[PDB]
Amino acid sequence: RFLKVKNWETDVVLTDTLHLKSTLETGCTEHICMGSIMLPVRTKDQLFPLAKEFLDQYYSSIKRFGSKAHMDRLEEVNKEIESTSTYQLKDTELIYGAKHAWRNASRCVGRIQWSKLQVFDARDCTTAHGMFNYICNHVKYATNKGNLRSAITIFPQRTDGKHDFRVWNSQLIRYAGYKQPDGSTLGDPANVQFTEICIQQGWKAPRGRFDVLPLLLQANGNDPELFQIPPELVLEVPIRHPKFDWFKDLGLKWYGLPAVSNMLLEIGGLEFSACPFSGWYMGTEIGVRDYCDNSRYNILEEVAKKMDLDMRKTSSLWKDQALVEINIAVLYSFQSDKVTIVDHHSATESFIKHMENEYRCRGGCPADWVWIVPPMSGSITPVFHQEMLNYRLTPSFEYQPDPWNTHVWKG
Amino acid sequence: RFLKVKNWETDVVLTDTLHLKSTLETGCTEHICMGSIMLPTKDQLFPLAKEFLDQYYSSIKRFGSKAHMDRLEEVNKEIESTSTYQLKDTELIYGAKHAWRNASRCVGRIQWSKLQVFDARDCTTAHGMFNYICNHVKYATNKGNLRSAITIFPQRTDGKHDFRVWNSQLIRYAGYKQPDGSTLGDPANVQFTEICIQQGWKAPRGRFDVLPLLLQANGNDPELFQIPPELVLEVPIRHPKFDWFKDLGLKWYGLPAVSNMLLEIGGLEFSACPFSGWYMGTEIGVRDYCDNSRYNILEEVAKKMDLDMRKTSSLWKDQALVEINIAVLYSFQSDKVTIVDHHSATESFIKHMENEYRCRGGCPADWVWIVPPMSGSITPVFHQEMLNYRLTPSFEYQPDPWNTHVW
Ligand code: HEM
Ligand code: HEM
Ligand SMILES: Nc1cccc(C[C@H]2CNC[C@H]2OCCNCCc2cccc(F)c2)n1
Ligand SMILES: Nc1cccc(C[C@H]2CNC[C@H]2OCCNCCc2cccc(F)c2)n1
Ligand SMILES: C[C@H](O)[C@H](O)[C@H]1CNc2nc(N)[nH]c(=O)c2N1
Ligand SMILES: C[C@H](O)[C@H](O)[C@H]1CNc2nc(N)[nH]c(=O)c2N1
Ligand SMILES: [Zn+2]
Repeated sequence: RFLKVKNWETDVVLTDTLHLKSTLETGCTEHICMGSIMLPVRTKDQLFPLAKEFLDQYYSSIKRFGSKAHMDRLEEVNKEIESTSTYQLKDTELIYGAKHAWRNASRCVGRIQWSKLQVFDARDCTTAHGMFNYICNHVKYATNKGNLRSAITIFPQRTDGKHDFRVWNSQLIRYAGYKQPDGSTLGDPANVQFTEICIQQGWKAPRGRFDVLPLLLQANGNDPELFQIPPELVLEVPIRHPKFDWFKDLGLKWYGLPAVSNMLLEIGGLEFSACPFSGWYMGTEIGVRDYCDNSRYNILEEVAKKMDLDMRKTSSLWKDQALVEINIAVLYSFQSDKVTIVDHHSATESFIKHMENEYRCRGGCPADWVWIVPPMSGSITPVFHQEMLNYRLTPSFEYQPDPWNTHVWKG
Repeated sequence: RFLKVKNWETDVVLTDTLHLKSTLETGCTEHICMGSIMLPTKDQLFPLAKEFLDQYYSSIKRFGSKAHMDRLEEVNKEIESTSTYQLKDTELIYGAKHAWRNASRCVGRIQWSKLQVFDARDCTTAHGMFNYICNHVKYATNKGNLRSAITIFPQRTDGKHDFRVWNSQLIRYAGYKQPDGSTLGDPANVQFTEICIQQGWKAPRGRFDVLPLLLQANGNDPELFQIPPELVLEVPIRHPKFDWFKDLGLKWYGLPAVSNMLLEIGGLEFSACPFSGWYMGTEIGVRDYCDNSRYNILEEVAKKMDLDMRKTSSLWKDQALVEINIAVLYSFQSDKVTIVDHHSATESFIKHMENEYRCRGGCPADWVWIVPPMSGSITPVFHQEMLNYRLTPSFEYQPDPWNTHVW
């Protein structure tokens, strides 16, 4: 079977066969599309097929399908599963696996980069202090004094689900949020609940607008422990504008390293619940979402005030005007400080080239349009005009519940 | 079976049950989402008729009344005898309002119950269609104080006697290829513009020539007509800050009037049902003006603003985009032609969703189309989960007539 996608701007038509290898469900049916819904302990029984499918994929990728090495590995994994109820990946399979989870991540516009990922194997880690050390090394490596390098650190896999490794932070580097008695918020309102947990755990909060949060780290199902990332490891960029000299006086900054730490990595049926990964920013993530969402820093008004835009009617488009200015500021600031960043034009244009190459070499590229299209200037990026097919391939990154919701506290 | 949608900005959770009434297919499966694909007998008719009549009689609080059971038997006799049936005027109006109400891709649905329905089922010729259409254009335009309207031509019978408007919209601009390799006017309309030429239209060959109507009655060959220019309200585009903007020579028309869709009510098919509302500014400023395959004006505008066009990261495209859209809204407002900005329209749609959830149990919505083509996340719809499903009565796409028509 063959499915076609059309770019309505170029008339380029692509043919997808890769979707045939998808088994996991989308949330949609013949009667309902759930394409805009954000969120739509394995037996031995279910494990061996998952391992077999993965190893078949791995051995095919290295051009050794059906080889003696391939067959011996299947047998070895089979034996290990029946005897121990799980199995261990070879370093080569882990690296392949992690890269492919990124390749398969339908919500990621940056996947042109997928084959360049530094994988840190942290499966020998046993304690929270051990995790802290691994994470510091990742942050220093990935940061590279502003010449950002993509990286992932992989902690031990789930065993019985009672001994999970988890990074409780949603990202390795994020700013604290504090709810004031008067109902206003200081700092990042997205991080209020998490900030509150850190405080309870014993963090001494500076109570400012951009306090880098401590790491809250859980090894082997134990209660999580707090650690402060050395400040010299946390690269930050003060935000200024190339023409507007008052922009610096907004007192804005952001961190250079975007590093997702709350997702679950699935490889061959194995579950890695702590697998922090990092790339580099696309400008709109900060300038559009972090700064201008109503439920985030919410700076549109203050910026438009300072620009002296007509604010009495939405139809002056003051908000759109201030939006572009803030996003120019973000890109200018990062580039001036030599911290890697990509603008949404460049990133989407690269994504289209990647997607086309993937169709040609792989038979497809699963992509979630709702997430791929940037949150400003949608239709002046080429992805807006690109039909996309969204389906789930493994290896994969998945959401998992917040750990404060599920953790059994030991004391 | 009961489905929740969350707004991530407000935490408001709504519960959808209306989807369970849905019947037609989405294009998606459990294995694949097709959310971003643009185009994903007497025996058949009686169930469709019944489903419709049932919802009509329920809507007037007469479900299962003697009047309800009388109508179902009368329609059933009519289908049994004629293989089709005729809608009462009340049914037709209800059907048309509900097709709009059900249009998952339309952000302007807060207005759905204020629709003027022009019954043109007595029409027989292209001159007659032309008359109905001029009357629709003049009524809807209302000297710039636009009113929503639909004109409904006779329903499909055996399918070789279709009424069709060949135009995609009642009012559009011509497109011309030259030796240049370039396109003058609207590249979207090149093929149609050429069909007009081959059928006899003498073209001014300019950038903004209002196209003629090409009208097909009763499956006959279509005929050309020029809409009286005094009936076509157009707006010159100027900027409230940039005096040079006027010299780009830009204008647009005031009346958005889709004329190529098919209205289905109670299984009956209305292949010619032009309808019109009023513009959201982005349709013109972002899409018509800035799509690479449309007027594609970003380069010329950026140049007049003297921006640094050497690198994408200066956001010269994005700056110019905003200015073009400011000009569109300013021009329509100044000339007193109804228009809505994307902020106002999307705020209205959120309120409409809330009304629909509370009063109807849901609102089918296609997020990919509802979120505006600029500044997505600063509009509330970006943060609103939506469920997309097909309800009837409906507006549907149909084949372009030129590919289908037997000459
Ligand atoms: C190299 C530069 C990269 C860029 C510019 C980039 C860009 C993005 C953006 C803009 C998003 C959507 C974020 C949001 O709106 O919340 C995203 C999502 C995502 N990316 Fe990337 N990415 C990069 C590298 C990576 C890497 C290294 C990985 C993992 C190895 C990754 C995996 C993912 C995943 C799993 C998502 C989904 C996150 C979610 O659903 O919350 N990306 N990417
Ligand atoms: C009153 C003001 C209205 C506004 C502001 C409005 C807004 C819009 C917009 C922005 C679109 C997307 C157009 C595109 O991107 O191609 C759309 C699509 C649509 N609207 Fe409306 N609308 C209005 C009135 C109407 C009326 C009166 C009807 C029918 C009675 C209608 C039915 C539809 C349908 C069926 C579509 C999908 C068209 C397609 O798929 O090409 N709308 N609407
Ligand atoms: N440029 C890069 C590189 C790597 C990773 C990234 C994503 C990061 C950065 N900027 C946002 C964050 O992405 C992680 C947060 N994404 C939303 C998670 C979420 C919330 C609610 C519901 C739901 F389904 C999902 N960007
Ligand atoms: N404001 C209003 C009021 C009523 C109606 C409208 C839509 C009109 C105006 N502005 C665009 C036009 O909409 C009709 C064209 N829509 C896209 C048609 C299309 C083409 C290719 C593939 C595909 F799937 C669909 N706006
Ligand atoms: C409701 C809707 O699906 C939700 O707001 C999505 C839309 N698209 C997105 N796209 C990206 N990249 N990131 C997001 O957080 C979202 N949010
Ligand atoms: C491929 C993609 O579905 C296509 O470009 C869509 C996206 N969203 C849209 N949204 C609206 N309102 N109108 C459109 O024409 C489109 N085009
Ligand atoms: Zn879907």
